[PDB]
Amino acid sequence: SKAVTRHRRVMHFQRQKLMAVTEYIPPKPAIHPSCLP
Amino acid sequence: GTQRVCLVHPDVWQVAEATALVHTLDGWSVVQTMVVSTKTPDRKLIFGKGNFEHLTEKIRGSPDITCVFLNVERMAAPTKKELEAAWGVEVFDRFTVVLHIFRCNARTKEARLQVALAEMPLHRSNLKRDVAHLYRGVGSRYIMGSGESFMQLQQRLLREKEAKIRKALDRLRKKRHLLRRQRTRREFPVISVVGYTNCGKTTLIKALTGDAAIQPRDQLFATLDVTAHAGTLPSRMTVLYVDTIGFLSQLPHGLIESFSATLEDVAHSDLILHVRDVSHPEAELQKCSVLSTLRGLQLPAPLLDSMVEVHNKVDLVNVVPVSALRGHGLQELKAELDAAVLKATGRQILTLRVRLAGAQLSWLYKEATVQEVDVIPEDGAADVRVIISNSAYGKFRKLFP
Amino acid sequence: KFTRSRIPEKVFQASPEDHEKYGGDPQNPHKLHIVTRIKSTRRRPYWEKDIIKMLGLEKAHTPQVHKNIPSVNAKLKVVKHLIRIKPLKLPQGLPAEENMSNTCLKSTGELVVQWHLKPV
Amino acid sequence: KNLGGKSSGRRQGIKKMEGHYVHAGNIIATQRHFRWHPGAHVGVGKNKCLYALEEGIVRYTKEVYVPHPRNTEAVDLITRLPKGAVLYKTFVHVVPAKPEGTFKLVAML
RNA sequence: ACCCCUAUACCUUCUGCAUAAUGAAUUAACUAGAAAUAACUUUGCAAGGAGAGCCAAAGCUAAGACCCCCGAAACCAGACGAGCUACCUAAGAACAGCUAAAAGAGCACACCCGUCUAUGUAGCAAAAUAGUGGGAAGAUUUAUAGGUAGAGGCGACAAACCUACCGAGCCUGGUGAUAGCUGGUUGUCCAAGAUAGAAUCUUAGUUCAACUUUAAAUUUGCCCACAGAACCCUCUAAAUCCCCUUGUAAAUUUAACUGUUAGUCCAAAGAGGAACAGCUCUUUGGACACUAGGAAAAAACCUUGUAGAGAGAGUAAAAAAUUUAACACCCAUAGUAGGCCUAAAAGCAGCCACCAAUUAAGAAAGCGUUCAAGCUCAACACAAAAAUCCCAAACAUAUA
RNA sequence: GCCUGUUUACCAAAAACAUCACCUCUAGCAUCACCAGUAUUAGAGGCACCGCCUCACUUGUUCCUUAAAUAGGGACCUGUAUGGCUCCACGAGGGUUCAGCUGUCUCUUACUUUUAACCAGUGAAAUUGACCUGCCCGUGAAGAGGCGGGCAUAACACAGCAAGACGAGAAGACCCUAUGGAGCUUUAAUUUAUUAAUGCAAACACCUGCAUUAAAAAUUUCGGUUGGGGCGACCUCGGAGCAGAACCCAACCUCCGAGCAGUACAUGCUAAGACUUCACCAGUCAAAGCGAACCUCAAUUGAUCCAAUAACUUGACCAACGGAACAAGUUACCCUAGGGAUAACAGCGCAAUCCUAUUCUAGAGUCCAUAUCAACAAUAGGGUUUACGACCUCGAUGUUGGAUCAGGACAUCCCGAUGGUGCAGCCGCUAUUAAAGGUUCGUUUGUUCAACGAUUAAAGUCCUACGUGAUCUGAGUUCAGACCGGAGUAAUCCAGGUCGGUUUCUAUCUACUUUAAUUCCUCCCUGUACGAAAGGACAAGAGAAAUAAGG
Ligand SMILES: Nc1nc2c(ncn2[C@@H]2O[C@H](COP(=O)(O)OP(=O)(O)OP(=O)(O)O)[C@@H](O)[C@H]2O)c(=O)[nH]1
Ligand SMILES: Nc1nc2c(ncn2[C@@H]2O[C@H](COP(=O)(O)OP(=O)(O)OP(=O)(O)O)[C@@H](O)[C@H]2O)c(=O)[nH]1
Ligand SMILES: [Mg+2]
Ligand SMILES: [Mg+2]
Ligand SMILES: [Mg+2]
Ligand SMILES: [Mg+2]
Ligand SMILES: [Mg+2]
Ligand SMILES: [Mg+2]
Ligand SMILES: [Mg+2]
Ligand SMILES: [Mg+2]
Ligand SMILES: [Mg+2]
Ligand SMILES: [Mg+2]
Ligand SMILES: [Mg+2]
Ligand SMILES: [Mg+2]
Ligand SMILES: [Mg+2]
Ligand SMILES: [Mg+2]
Ligand SMILES: [Mg+2]
Ligand SMILES: [Mg+2]
Ligand SMILES: [Mg+2]
Ligand SMILES: [Mg+2]
Ligand SMILES: [Mg+2]
Ligand SMILES: [Mg+2]
Ligand SMILES: [Mg+2]
Ligand SMILES: [Mg+2]
Ligand SMILES: [Mg+2]
Ligand SMILES: [Mg+2]
Ligand SMILES: [Mg+2]
Ligand SMILES: [Mg+2]
Ligand SMILES: [Mg+2]
Ligand SMILES: [Mg+2]
Ligand SMILES: [Mg+2]
Ligand SMILES: [Mg+2]
Ligand SMILES: [Mg+2]
Ligand SMILES: [Mg+2]
Ligand SMILES: [Mg+2]
Ligand SMILES: [Mg+2]
Ligand SMILES: [Mg+2]
Ligand SMILES: [Mg+2]
Ligand SMILES: [Mg+2]
Ligand SMILES: [Mg+2]
Ligand SMILES: [Mg+2]
Ligand SMILES: [Mg+2]
Ligand SMILES: [Mg+2]
Ligand SMILES: [Mg+2]
Ligand SMILES: [Mg+2]
Ligand SMILES: [Mg+2]
Ligand SMILES: [Mg+2]
Repeated sequence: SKAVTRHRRVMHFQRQKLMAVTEYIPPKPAIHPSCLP
Repeated sequence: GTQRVCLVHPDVWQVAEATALVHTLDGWSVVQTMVVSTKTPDRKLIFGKGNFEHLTEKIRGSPDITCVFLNVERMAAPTKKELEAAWGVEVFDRFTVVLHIFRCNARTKEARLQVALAEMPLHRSNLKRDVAHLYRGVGSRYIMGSGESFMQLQQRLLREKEAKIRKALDRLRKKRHLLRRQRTRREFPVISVVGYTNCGKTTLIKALTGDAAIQPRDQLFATLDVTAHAGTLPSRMTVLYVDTIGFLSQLPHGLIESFSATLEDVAHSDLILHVRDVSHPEAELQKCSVLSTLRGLQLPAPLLDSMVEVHNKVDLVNVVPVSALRGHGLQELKAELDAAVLKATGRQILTLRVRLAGAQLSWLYKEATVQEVDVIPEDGAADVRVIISNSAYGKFRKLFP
Repeated sequence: KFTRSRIPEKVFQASPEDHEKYGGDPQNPHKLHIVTRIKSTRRRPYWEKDIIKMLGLEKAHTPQVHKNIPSVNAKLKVVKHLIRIKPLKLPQGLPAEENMSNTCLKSTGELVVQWHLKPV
Repeated sequence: KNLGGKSSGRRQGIKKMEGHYVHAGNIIATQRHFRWHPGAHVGVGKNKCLYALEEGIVRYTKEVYVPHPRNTEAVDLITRLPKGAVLYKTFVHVVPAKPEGTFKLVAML
């Protein structure tokens, strides 16, 4: 299989773990701003 | 793609027609013309050896010739093989050239399917050459497997492909009947515009209907789809003109008959309009070709008999002479078309007295073409001159005693 | 192609936040590393295998003392993903000849020079 | 259609990098074109290979390029160069280590 | 004892075998590494050694150690075969009955053959039985004796037949033929040990190289700081070479050898294919061809490796997550059917302008009209499916 | 094919071989064949009686035959090609056919004998790693009794069955390989030892020696790479990408080129030290010195031996280019050693091809994307086609169809329910749900298919080792025989046509062996609803049948 595939090539499990661990974590704003004056 | 062609015309105008066919390809250029006489059209070499050697030396001396277009309806396999070997270039006939332009211009799925059916004979003829690169010298010594040989398997595959194409075309014919159901039920008069290739059918339909989306091209076989466009006659009656595919002479009947699936709309037409290209030198030969093509298509005999004729392209130079581009005889032609549809669709132009109440007048407007209304207020009624079909007349008689 | 990895130098430039987190003053740096192999050299390149052998970290979870000098640091950078590096701490100072037989390397990284094995 | 291209690698290039002790006659670098130009105490063979003309240490430097006036192509390139421009090339040098010799007392006449 | 938990016979071959690849029913017995040159070790003697010959610039003498089994189709020589069969020679024999008449005549016995079917297929039979069928006074069938013998004979040529297996008989001998091919290659224990290519009638093999093993001599071996290694080309990758220190202990050389040189997947840079293949081809690296744990079972993924006993302990990798589409309500007079355009084209076929009245309305954003008309709107007002039968059971809330 | 006859004993009995007749060639002669013969003779051959000539076969159209014909027969029409037409009789030869006949079949049944089962006597064979020998799904050396997850599970005989144990049998006959064989053919290489001629010698025609020419033979070979093998292409050397930066890197990978030329005659001799195409061989650079003056080009070539030469030196497009001194074809007459390292069937990977569904809203559909479709394209799903790969199997996984029995999926052909419609009704089209049940008989052709005839409610698409040959058939394909057309000098071969051609197995194990029906049609509703007419319904009810199951 080439580096560029027409389909999403399966990642090596370690690469998958890397991508899962380095996912974007949004900032949790403690108290939800919606229900603050 | 790009092809420089030598137009080799056997002889026993046509050169101009073949040149137009070549120009239609958008990448094919005639770089030489050779009108050669012969007394034996049917032979392995169409020309006697005396002319054949001269043609061969001329063709091989000219280096710009990428191919040769032999203006013959269809050349046999031995003839093609011998000519190819002698002239060292590809050989094309009327069948192959027309088939190529059909494939190029075909855009709709229906057109592609029909041109595939038309191609089928070409594929059968070129089967040996198209599979010569797959033989691999396997057969008759491998002791296991289906008994079919290489050529037998290839022929079986070709037959299966043809069967698939024919099944798809039968489904297409059923769907075309389904589409025609509604127009038939509502009793729209249908006029099928037939004629020789490039004679102005599309231009005439554009002139009659007034539509702007219609694009009459300059190349041959521009229209490959049978399509219906509505128009209005002087009697305020709406008539549906069916633009069809043009016909060509000295061409195998099977090529055009492969379009019968979509051309069956012509059979169900109420009238047929033959667009004669009077300005063309060979208008008589074109008439013979189109009439023979229609008979081969098996159009109804009453319809072919009632066929009207219109002489288009009269500007360049018992019937109605018309000029589609200039729009000269269009009003007259519309008058004769009105008369023809009245006498063909069984529509009676009659005066009818109706009480000016109960929505009878509105019913007549919506179910018939009210030519005029003369109202008598003293009796509170109206006499309508209306073109009404038999079905509409019966409905009115029952609904409003 | 998979090749040896050149670690950018900016990786090994500690920040004040790193100093606060890990408890190490940029001035007065520690002298010795306690290095323990916490990862197998199997499925790793032969150069990493060789560097591990050179550092003498063949046995896992076996602390080894090394100099905190640029060359040893370069080797440790090469094999940094297979090892745990901590600063060797000497609360009672360097062991002397008298107490050389009573030393012990506590899990905290401190080389205590008196090991009585008695309650405090 | 494509025939040939089976030639193997010439195994050319630098044989002595900078700082390498080199004895007289050693080939420093083999090249098909003039990648590294001969410097002090470095000679060129017929096939453009650089060999050490003296025993010493190899040093690679960048030095201005001044072709021989009879090298027509290089002189034309220079003639077309804009003013202020100076060509540079990589030169290979052999810094001789040992002295040519020593004066020794041979006889106390 | 079983029930509990763990456990995919062995050998060979292979990249990889529980493999549904080979061999093996099992017991007993038999059944397969022969050796020179040069080296190595140990003695003797020593510028000499040796029991003539030979060697010698520490050699020489002696000893120790050192290289398998079965298997072809074949080829040639000499014998033996024509009691089967092919043909021929000598002298013999058989051919009912009927029709016809001196018949390579017809029907049809004996007789000879073997068309078709069934049975049989380790059979009654290494070619048969039953029925059916062809010939059956002839080029017929057959008894007896003889002849032609293999680079041959004989042949109404089917490459037929020649003593059951004739593209060339059989036996013996050369012969233990040869086989780069397959199979086999028998006590215990420990250790080192998977690694670029070149040439080759060569890619099923071999020689050299590389790798590997042993012994010996010596000193640098690996990791690697600066500095350094090209323009063509305007820009441009991971990196590489070289390399003191440093951490380490290996490296080179000498002597003597084999064996591996038909390889798999994974990550990455690419090429071919179709940006298919558990596809093929190079490069860097890893793993497997070795142990163990995990990913379900699992050669190639992850963890982990140097080996024993323990009814101790800390850990490594190691368990998937997800559930997704409501929505405005009211209201509409009108410069005029704005001009041109066209039969008319009227907000709506096209072009120009796109102002303007009513508090509030585009010279009209979509339908609809041949054209109109009628409808609104804008404006006011308030995700999937295939074939034997889904696939642990389950579980949302007890403090990492 | 003239006929009677002959033949592959043991798969082919024939159209093949022979055959009278005819034709071609050779020979003028006796004491072992021919021949105890003598040109009306003998031998070696070709073809096939006789008779007529020196027209036959191919391209299409058509007629008869059948209800239906790729079958059979007969015409005409286009081009190819002194050995072509003519069937009298005959034929276990190959096709077609009237009529009859009949269990061939619709559609099987009854009985007798053998076999069989039980009792008694006698008593094998292949086979066999050990077996304490289950099913489903998944996995895996790519198809599990043994592995993972489930399910099932007291132990045993006896009789049947043939789905599996890639079942037994033959170290696969197919295919490839081996510097393994053999048969045959040759204008393959090398010879003429042997015969027959001649010529020259020797002797005075014969014999002997030496040459030349033929016949006959003999020995030996028939390269490699290769996405299996064949065909085609290629085989050595150099430059550039792939391989961006020390070196090195494959490809039947992309492109370029070379097999010289030119100039000089110190293009002399020597000699440190280095490079090196990953070995060796070979190939490179070169200080200093003597002697002199004051080599360009990337490749531009080839070893040993052996020949020529007094010597120096020279000699192969030895291009299969590390080079055999000199050797080709064919084998289905084949053989042996192996190979699943390598092909054909199958499985498996893949999905280019193929099939299917959605998305876009161009375009058809009179207007109207969306009743039905649908271009350019996008996203998905399937594993039924044509392919590609070569992963299991070559110490055998038996092959296309058909019979028999069928298991399964639903992407439904019919029967059921429902939505839309360009649904007035009847016919329909489309879509959702539904796999309980069903899904015909015939002519031609081996046909799976296809065309045609008559039906049906329908004559569904597939998978199951292209389900099913230890249940069957062998018509084709695909052995050995033989023709016709083509290729070749021939042997022989051919993706051309055809006639004939051995179908083994007693069951050890697993598995299994007695489990509320559908549909059509007739009548009535009703000639009603609907419809202008034509035509023409549902629902409910009654009656008839057919099939299937059980008796
Ligand atoms: N001078 C002239 N030209 C005309 C006239 N009518 C038609 N033509 C041309 O004839 C050609 C025909 O174009 P179409 O009308 O599209 O052709 P068609 O008849 O549909 O035929 P196909 O192209 O075969 O489909 C075009 O070049 C027209 O312009 C006429 O009256 N006068
Ligand atoms: N070096 C070399 N040797 C040759 C050449 N030609 C022939 N030979 C030698 O001769 C052998 C070839 O023998 P042939 O082929 O018979 O030679 P030929 O010259 O063609 O013919 P004969 O003279 O009959 O041998 C080679 O192997 C060499 O031993 C050549 O061009 N060069
Ligand atoms: Mg047109
Ligand atoms: Mg190259
Ligand atoms: Mg086995
Ligand atoms: Mg095997
Ligand atoms: Mg066995
Ligand atoms: Mg006899
Ligand atoms: Mg008699
Ligand atoms: Mg007789
Ligand atoms: Mg024969
Ligand atoms: Mg034969
Ligand atoms: Mg015998
Ligand atoms: Mg042997
Ligand atoms: Mg070991
Ligand atoms: Mg341990
Ligand atoms: Mg509004
Ligand atoms: Mg006969
Ligand atoms: Mg006979
Ligand atoms: Mg005989
Ligand atoms: Mg026989
Ligand atoms: Mg016989
Ligand atoms: Mg027979
Ligand atoms: Mg004959
Ligand atoms: Mg028949
Ligand atoms: Mg008994
Ligand atoms: Mg399974
Ligand atoms: Mg039983
Ligand atoms: Mg049985
Ligand atoms: Mg088993
Ligand atoms: Mg078997
Ligand atoms: Mg075998
Ligand atoms: Mg063969
Ligand atoms: Mg041989
Ligand atoms: Mg070298
Ligand atoms: Mg070679
Ligand atoms: Mg044959
Ligand atoms: Mg064999
Ligand atoms: Mg296959
Ligand atoms: Mg394989
Ligand atoms: Mg492979
Ligand atoms: Mg077996
Ligand atoms: Mg469904
Ligand atoms: Mg057969
Ligand atoms: Mg027969
Ligand atoms: Mg046959
Ligand atoms: Mg059988």
